[PDB]
Amino acid sequence: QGLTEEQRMMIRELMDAQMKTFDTTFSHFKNFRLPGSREEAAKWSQVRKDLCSLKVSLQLRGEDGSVWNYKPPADSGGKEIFSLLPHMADMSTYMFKGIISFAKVISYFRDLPIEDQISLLKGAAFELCQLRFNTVFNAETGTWECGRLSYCLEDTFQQLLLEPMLKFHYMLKKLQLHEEEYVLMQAISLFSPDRPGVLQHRVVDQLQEQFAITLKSYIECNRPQPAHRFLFLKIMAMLTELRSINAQHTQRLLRIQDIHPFATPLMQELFGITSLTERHKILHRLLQEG
Ligand SMILES: CCOP(=O)(OCC)C(=Cc1cc(C(C)(C)C)c(O)c(C(C)(C)C)c1)P(=O)(OCC)OCC
Repeated sequence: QGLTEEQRMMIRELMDAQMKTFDTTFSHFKNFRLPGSREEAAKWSQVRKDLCSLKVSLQLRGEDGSVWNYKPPADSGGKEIFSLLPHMADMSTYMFKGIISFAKVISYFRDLPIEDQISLLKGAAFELCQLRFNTVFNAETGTWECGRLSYCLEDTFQQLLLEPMLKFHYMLKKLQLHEEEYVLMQAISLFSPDRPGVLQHRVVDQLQEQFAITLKSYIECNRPQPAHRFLFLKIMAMLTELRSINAQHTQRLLRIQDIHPFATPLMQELFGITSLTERHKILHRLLQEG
């Protein structure tokens, strides 16, 4: 090990939260939906760009051994480019509920004021959701293996690595991180002091730095040097790149939502779709429960 006692216990708590709130087999993801003027033309034309490189087919395995596969329609210029968004809204909403439950287990997060707990969740939800997706992603077949469900990227590796979120998943997977390293990335992402609407900048910054040092010292003392000499800094680089991709994808959601509303109420709150506690009643209730 080689970490202080505060540090070994800090990981213990994160790992615990991860264990209690991450459904790696997706056993409990049920009841989800499946497919069955000049100003506005530029809006639709930008949504096509927003959606075209994020297309997956869907595989769904049945208890009996049957397989249902779904290939999405090719872009014919109409509403058909939205066929998977209701299913994704349910998958992402299921994921965020787990992220919220993740944060509340953590003493340092729980000790923060409700309004700051909200702001931290609004800024980190996509990021922590995508870090969790990374651990079920298979880079050899381009597939997120989510228990009975599978999402495969449709062939069209050099054109894929153009979309920043897809390059991220490949780069991150290549690093071969430990469970403990993934969960530490989550904390560092969660306790970001310069999220919109955070009040206790000083406190959150102190907590983040405390988590980064634990990740830095975890790597020093659990990896053969100087092979992984810069793994910590690589991870920090990808956290920063992940903060940027979050913003881009949040703006994508809003453009799509503008012309084809589909976001769940929890998503509406998380991403600013229309008092910080009074404008986020679902989050507040989700945070005030046990
Ligand atoms: C705020 C961001 O929205 P969002 O959370 O939820 C939308 C319903 C988000 C969800 C998402 C993104 C990806 C990419 C980007 C890695 C391809 C996925 O592979 C997956 C699955 C479920 C297939 C694992 C889900 P979006 O980035 O990608 C849609 C595939 O949606 C933004 C428009």
